[PDB]
Amino acid sequence: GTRLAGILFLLTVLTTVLVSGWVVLGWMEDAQRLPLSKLVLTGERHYTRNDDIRQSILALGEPGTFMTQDVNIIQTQIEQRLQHARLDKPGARHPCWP
Amino acid sequence: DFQSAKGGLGELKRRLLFVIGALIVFRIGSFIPIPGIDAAVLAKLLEQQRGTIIEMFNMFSGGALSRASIFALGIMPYISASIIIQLLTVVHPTLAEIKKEGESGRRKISQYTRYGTLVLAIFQSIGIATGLPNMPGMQGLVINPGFAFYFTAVVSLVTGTMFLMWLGEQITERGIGNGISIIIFAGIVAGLPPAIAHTIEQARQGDLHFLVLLLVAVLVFAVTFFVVFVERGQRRIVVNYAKRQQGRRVYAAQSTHLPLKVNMAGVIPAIFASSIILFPATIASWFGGGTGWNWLTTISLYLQPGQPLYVLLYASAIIFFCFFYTALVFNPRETADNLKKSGAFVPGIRPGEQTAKYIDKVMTRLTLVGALYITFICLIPEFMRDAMKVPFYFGGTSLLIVVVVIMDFMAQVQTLMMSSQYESALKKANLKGYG
Amino acid sequence: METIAKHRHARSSAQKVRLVADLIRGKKVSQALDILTYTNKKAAVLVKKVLESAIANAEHNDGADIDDLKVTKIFVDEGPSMKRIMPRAKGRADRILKRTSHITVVVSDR
Amino acid sequence: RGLEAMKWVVVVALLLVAIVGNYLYRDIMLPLRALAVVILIAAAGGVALLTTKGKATVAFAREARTEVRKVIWPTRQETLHTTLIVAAVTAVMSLILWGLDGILVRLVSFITGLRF
Amino acid sequence: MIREERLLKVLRAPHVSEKASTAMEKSNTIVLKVAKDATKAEIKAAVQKLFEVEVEVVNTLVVKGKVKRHGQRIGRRSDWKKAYVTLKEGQNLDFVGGAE
Amino acid sequence: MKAKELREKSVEELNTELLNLLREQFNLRMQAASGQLQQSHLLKQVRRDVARVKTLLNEKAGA
RNA sequence: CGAAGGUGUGCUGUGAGGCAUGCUGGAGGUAUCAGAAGUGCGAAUGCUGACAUAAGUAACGAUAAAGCGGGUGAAAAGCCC
Ligand SMILES: CCCCCC/C=C/CCCCCCCCCC(=O)O[C@@H](COC(=O)CCCCCCCCCCCCCCC)COP(=O)(O)OC[C@H](O)CO
Ligand SMILES: CCCCCC/C=C/CCCCCCCCCC(=O)O[C@H](COC(=O)CCCCCCCCCCCCCCC)COP(=O)(O)OC[C@H](O)CO
Ligand SMILES: CCCCCC/C=C\CCCCCCCCCC(=O)O[C@@H](COC(=O)CCCCCCCCCCCCCCC)COP(=O)(O)OC[C@H](O)CO
Ligand SMILES: CCCCCC/C=C\CCCCCCCCCC(=O)O[C@H](COC(=O)CCCCCCCCCCCCCCC)COP(=O)(O)OC[C@H](O)CO
Ligand SMILES: CCCCCCCCCCCCCCCCCC(=O)O[C@@H](COC(=O)CCCCCCCCCCCCCCC)COP(=O)(O)OCCN
Ligand SMILES: CCCCCCCCCCCCCCCCCC(=O)O[C@@H](COC(=O)CCCCCCCCCCCCCCC)COP(=O)(O)OCCN
Ligand SMILES: CCCCCCCCCCCCCCCCCC(=O)O[C@@H](COC(=O)CCCCCCCCCCCCCCC)COP(=O)(O)OCCN
Ligand SMILES: CCCCCCCCCCCCCCCCCC(=O)O[C@@H](COC(=O)CCCCCCCCCCCCCCC)COP(=O)(O)OCCN
Ligand SMILES: CCCCCCCCCCCCCCCCCC(=O)O[C@@H](COC(=O)CCCCCCCCCCCCCCC)COP(=O)(O)OCCN
Ligand SMILES: CCCCCCCCCCCCCCCCCC(=O)O[C@@H](COC(=O)CCCCCCCCCCCCCCC)COP(=O)(O)OCCN
Ligand SMILES: CCCCCCCCCCCCCCCCCC(=O)O[C@@H](COC(=O)CCCCCCCCCCCCCCC)COP(=O)(O)OCCN
Ligand SMILES: CCCCCCCCCCCCCCCCCC(=O)O[C@H](COC(=O)CCCCCCCCCCCCCCC)COP(=O)(O)OCCN
Repeated sequence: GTRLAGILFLLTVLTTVLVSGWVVLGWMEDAQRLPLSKLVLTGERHYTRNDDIRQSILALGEPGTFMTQDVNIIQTQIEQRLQHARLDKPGARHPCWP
Repeated sequence: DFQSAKGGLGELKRRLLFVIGALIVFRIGSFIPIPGIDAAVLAKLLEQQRGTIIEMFNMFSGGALSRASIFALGIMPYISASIIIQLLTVVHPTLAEIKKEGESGRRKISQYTRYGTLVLAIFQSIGIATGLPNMPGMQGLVINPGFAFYFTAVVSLVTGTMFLMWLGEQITERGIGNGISIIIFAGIVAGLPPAIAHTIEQARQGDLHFLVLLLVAVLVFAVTFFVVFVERGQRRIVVNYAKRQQGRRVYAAQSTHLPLKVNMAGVIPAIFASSIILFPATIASWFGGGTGWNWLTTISLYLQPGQPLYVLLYASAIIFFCFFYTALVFNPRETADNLKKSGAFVPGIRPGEQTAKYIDKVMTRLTLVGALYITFICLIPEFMRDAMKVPFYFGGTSLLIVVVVIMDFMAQVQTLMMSSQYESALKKANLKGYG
Repeated sequence: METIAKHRHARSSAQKVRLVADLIRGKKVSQALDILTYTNKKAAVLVKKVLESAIANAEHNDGADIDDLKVTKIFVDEGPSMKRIMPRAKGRADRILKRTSHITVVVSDR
Repeated sequence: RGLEAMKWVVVVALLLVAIVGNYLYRDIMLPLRALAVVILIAAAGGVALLTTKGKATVAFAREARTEVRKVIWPTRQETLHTTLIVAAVTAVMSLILWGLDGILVRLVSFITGLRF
Repeated sequence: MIREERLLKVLRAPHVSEKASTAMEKSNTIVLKVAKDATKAEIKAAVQKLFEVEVEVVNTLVVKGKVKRHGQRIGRRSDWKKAYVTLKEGQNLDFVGGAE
Repeated sequence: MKAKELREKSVEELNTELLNLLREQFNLRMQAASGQLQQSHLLKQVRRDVARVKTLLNEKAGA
């Protein structure tokens, strides 16, 4: 079947896939072993937040290709004819009757 | 555009229903917690700006098991919808529900392809929704007519998406691609970042508001210039017209023959650039050892483990992928040969084979218009003006997506306002086959 | 009326077309024109096209009724005689006329 | 004429003056262990191209000029200007959207995530 | 010199299209419309001095034109000559041949 | 036309017409005849310009 | 606000003809009196063009017979296979 179609799936998948694979690891890593509660203050926030934590990465377009073409020149059935005059009358007759 | 041709009787009283009942489509995604409410059209946490921090990678929009990003779940549902519309029409006269039935067949295949794509939409929510109630996202309470959790978590997330999906394959009577993508544009734009439009820090360029708004208007502009073909045949010059008379005198002038011609090169993807730059810098750095991304905040450049090496490799590949692939098995140009027997007399007829090694090398060497389209719209948030560590100084997937509907408005109206098509000059020519 | 159709300037023996004009005159449409499509001569299937065109003009465009349409008058008038030669014999040639007709159908109301 | 060659003119002006200046920029003229060998490398590459001039290496022009030059030619032929006027009604719309949105998303968030 | 510019005025159009003129450039030879010069020697020396093409046997053939059978007076297309110039080196990819 | 002819000089003009004909018209007329650079206005010029130079030579031995 | 011409009609003069008028026609035409003509046609085995007549008649060009099945096409005894 079409191979272009196969690529189309591959590209879309690939761009998303690299982000997702990376993302699960991605956090900021480090395996810190917890200073525990020895008073101090805990927790953090940011100003606003970018939604709740669920995967959204999004894509796609079209089957592609564009075309333009020209059309002109059609349709004639037309005549044109000629003729000319003539003359001819041969001999080969002897008119006597015996 | 939005159209109606919905199943059951009438189609002009389905138009009446359509606008009113679009309120109902918005309502059930937003509210009613029985088939879920989260993550399809409804944000559960107010306002906008990054929620993952402490990485260069997190500037792009990052993540941390699944990701902090605005709604439109997974990646699987919408992407496969247009692909299997294309795939079944071209490859399969057998085990397909159309053989291509015209405009009627465009809407027909979309219905069936929705079922074929529903299975794909399942898959991601299996992983997401077992992790989800142990972190943000948990609704307010789901009553649950079920008594399970195994299918129950999966179902709630999918259904919200499904409502939007159904209507989206209904509008596809006039059946072109870049349809799916528009529905998908809306969700990401609506949530992502105008609260401060470009984060300020009292620096060279980040010091004023509404900077981002200016940038978007050029990005559409490129896509609308894109549809222009490339043209130029042998073509000669126009010298003659002719009149109707019963004796003739002169006919023929301009004639256009297609070997195929450039159909545009960069076509199809709509978020492509942003992810390419991102991956090989990251994987070397800190899924390995090393460091290197975008850094600094000045016009000292940086931007050195990404940008133009992203282009060469990927760019070249994708554009040739268009030309080459299809050419081997099932291609526009097949179309040209049929449609131009009526061409005959002057530009050539039977020869050896029409075109040869000429068309081959042509599409190959080219590559330049593939560079132009791909680089110009994406370079804009990649460099911007500096190298700052606030958003839009590498990555720009947000501004790639939006452009698609914007283009539509002038193009689509011209086709709509008449029962259009073109051509009429033949009836199938009589065959003289010899030699 | 405005529902008519006619033909002009085509080669054909005009006398033979004349015979089948009379045959179907005043006998309405598609109930005596079915004769033509099942009988001798190519003159039959030549006037048939002129008939079903007048009918199609009393249907589409002007009018809308073809069961209230009768082929009132149908005839055919002598067309051009397009001069040509046959080299007859003995260096003497004699003119062949290429007979032509102007088929005239005039449908009106039934 | 200009269809049989292009690149040569712009090379010469830069070559005569630029090379010396390139070392200086951003306050370096000093050995960090030596440097100044940078002048030799800059000169050396220009030599190579110049002495191989006939159809000169990199892209070349024996037969390879016809390849690139005539897939460039039809593509840039078409009129940019005609498109441009039509386009600029879609452009102005786009701008509006990307400031608009924030209010609507915030509104729906409040009245969800709470159910009795 | 060996010849003037008016003995290098000998080409006004090639032939590079359709049967036995695309086929007989790919498979063999090269073919071009050679005005109406009526020489073979100066056409060999044309592709020496201009271009840099090397040739084998140069073949000359008169083309008597072809009918335009709708009259007015005489009609018909004008005379010209076709020549199979024949490559021995060059291997040109159309609209290349040499020029320094 | 006017000033063109008048500023011509024997030694000069001789070598200028060689350029005109060959590799400014030679290329042009071949390209144009195959539709690969067919621009009709360029054909009209060059042709009716190279002519001029030769005129002066047989008239008065250049300007 | 309808000429000449064409085509119907009425009237009138011994006649050659004239006048009026409807219609068609879409522009020019001309009282009166005098002068001057390539000045009036049915025939010349007249001349030229057109269209008849015989007649839907003779003939359809070799007595080296063709038949069938698919194909194309609006239609195949004749073409292609
Ligand atoms: C979003 C939409 C998708 C986009 C991406 C993919 C696009 C692909 C491009 C085009 C579509 C191609 C459709 C091909 C359909 C037919 C497949 C086929 O033919 O599969 C065969 C192999 O099956 C088997 O491996 C059965 C066991 C299979 C095990 C799993 C491996 C599957 C491999 C699939 C390869 C697909 C790509 C290549 C397609 C040519 C069937 O068995 P056979 O005995 O060989 O049949 C012989 C005769 O044909 C029928 O008697
Ligand atoms: C021919 C095509 C060229 C394309 C690229 C052109 C890039 C132009 C650069 C900048 C735009 C103009 C800037 C105007 C002056 C601004 C102030 C200034 O001069 O800034 C400097 C810019 O240096 C810098 O670009 C240092 C880095 C300069 C690198 C230049 C590299 C050129 C490479 C060309 C390679 C061949 C390309 C051939 C293409 C055909 C220093 O950087 P700042 O961050 O300010 O550091 C802070 C200051 O020390 C104190 O304030
Ligand atoms: C040309 C050779 C053949 C012909 C001449 C032969 C001459 C005789 C041969 C040899 C001479 C004896 C051996 C000399 C060895 C010199 C080694 C040397 O001195 O190498 C220096 C770097 O040279 C550098 O070209 C550093 C380069 C940095 C990257 C440059 C990237 C390209 C820039 C553009 C180049 C030109 C492009 C345009 C060309 C037309 C070492 O740099 P340091 O001072 O340590 O500072 C480095 C750090 O900043 C601090 O550690
Ligand atoms: C001393 C050395 C100094 C070096 C630095 C110099 C810097 C300034 C110089 C140059 C900058 C560009 C100025 C000219 C812009 C012209 C745009 C234009 O006019 O573009 C036209 C096309 O439209 C198009 O691109 C439509 C789009 C045109 C506008 C694009 C505007 C983009 C602006 C981006 C700005 C970003 C700033 C940072 C934001 C954070 C050009 O058409 P033509 O080729 O004429 O037509 C050809 C004919 O059809 C066929 O023959
Ligand atoms: C998630 C994405 C899934 C889809 C990926 C793309 C799918 C492309 C579609 C089809 C690929 C080929 C299927 C088998 C074809 C068998 C028949 C055939 O023609 O085989 C040819 C050999 O196969 C090919 O040529 C296939 C070429 C394209 C392959 C593209 C890669 C597919 C796999 C990609 C996996 C991911 C790679 C990731 C890398 C980082 C024969 O060689 P030939 O064409 O030269 O003809 C010889 C006789 N004259
Ligand atoms: C019945 C047939 C139909 C249903 C089939 C369902 C099952 C198969 C379907 C899909 C495969 C899903 C992925 C399986 C491999 C990866 C997950 C894994 O290895 O999980 C283990 C490891 O899990 C982890 O380390 C957490 C992260 C898991 C996801 C990792 C995704 C990596 C994606 C890489 C993409 C690379 C792309 C490269 C090209 C750009 C679980 O360990 P555990 O048993 O101790 O459970 C711990 C639970 N917290
Ligand atoms: C968007 C505006 C608001 C719309 C409101 C709709 C109200 C009902 C009106 C119309 C019915 C739905 C029309 C669209 C159907 C699209 C899918 C389709 O074509 O379905 C089948 C055809 O459907 C029809 O012809 C129309 C529906 C048949 C009759 C249904 C009767 C029961 C209706 C119950 C409505 C309950 C509403 C309750 C609201 C609270 C064919 O299926 P297939 O061949 O593609 O695939 C086979 C299955 N995999
Ligand atoms: C981007 C964000 C993250 C996304 C998600 C990332 C991926 C998910 C993360 C982590 C989870 C990874 C899961 C990996 C696959 C786990 C598969 C599993 O659990 O398999 C077990 C599943 O076990 C079962 O389900 C038990 C069997 C149930 C059978 C039910 C049907 C029986 C019907 C029989 C009918 C009669 C016979 C019919 C014969 C045809 C069996 O494993 P094992 O014991 O063989 O392995 C031992 C060595 N480690
Ligand atoms: C063959 C490597 C290909 C790398 C391609 C991406 C390059 C991006 C460019 C710049 C950003 C990354 C800079 C990395 C600097 C590395 C500095 C270094 O050598 O770090 C350590 C070594 O780092 C590495 O070896 C790099 C990481 C290796 C694992 C990941 C390999 C990814 C290969 C990707 C191939 C596909 C690329 C596709 C590009 C289109 C030093 O060793 P160590 O002290 O950690 O002790 C040894 C290890 N325990
Ligand atoms: C997109 C597809 C293609 C992917 C693969 C592309 C590969 C391109 C190859 C080379 C370009 C490398 C660009 C990245 C350079 C990263 C430099 C960097 O990260 O520098 C940091 C140090 O990183 C390292 O040491 C590891 C990475 C080194 C990469 C190679 C740098 C070469 C620089 C010139 C060396 C000249 C040696 C002269 C010897 C006398 C600086 O650390 P800092 O704390 O001072 O600054 C803040 C954090 N950036
Ligand atoms: C991008 C690859 C695409 C491949 C596509 C498939 C294969 C097709 C086959 C061949 C095409 C190969 C790509 C050609 C792209 C176009 C190149 C081009 O047009 O170059 C022009 C310009 O060429 C140049 O400017 C060449 C310059 C070479 C010297 C560079 C000096 C500066 C170096 C800076 C430092 C770099 C240091 C890197 C290492 C640290 C040619 O000029 P022209 O019109 O006059 O043509 C006749 C040339 N004799
Ligand atoms: C089985 C009885 C309970 C559920 C009845 C259906 C409720 C439909 C309402 C809303 C859909 C969203 C909530 C679904 C909750 C989870 C249901 C579930 O997981 O059912 C499973 C059984 O599901 C199946 O057997 C079928 C699964 C595939 C089809 C699911 C279709 C759901 C929607 C049907 C709508 C029909 C009417 C539409 C027009 C008004 C497991 O059974 P259980 O919940 O009773 O737990 C006991 C075992 N641990």
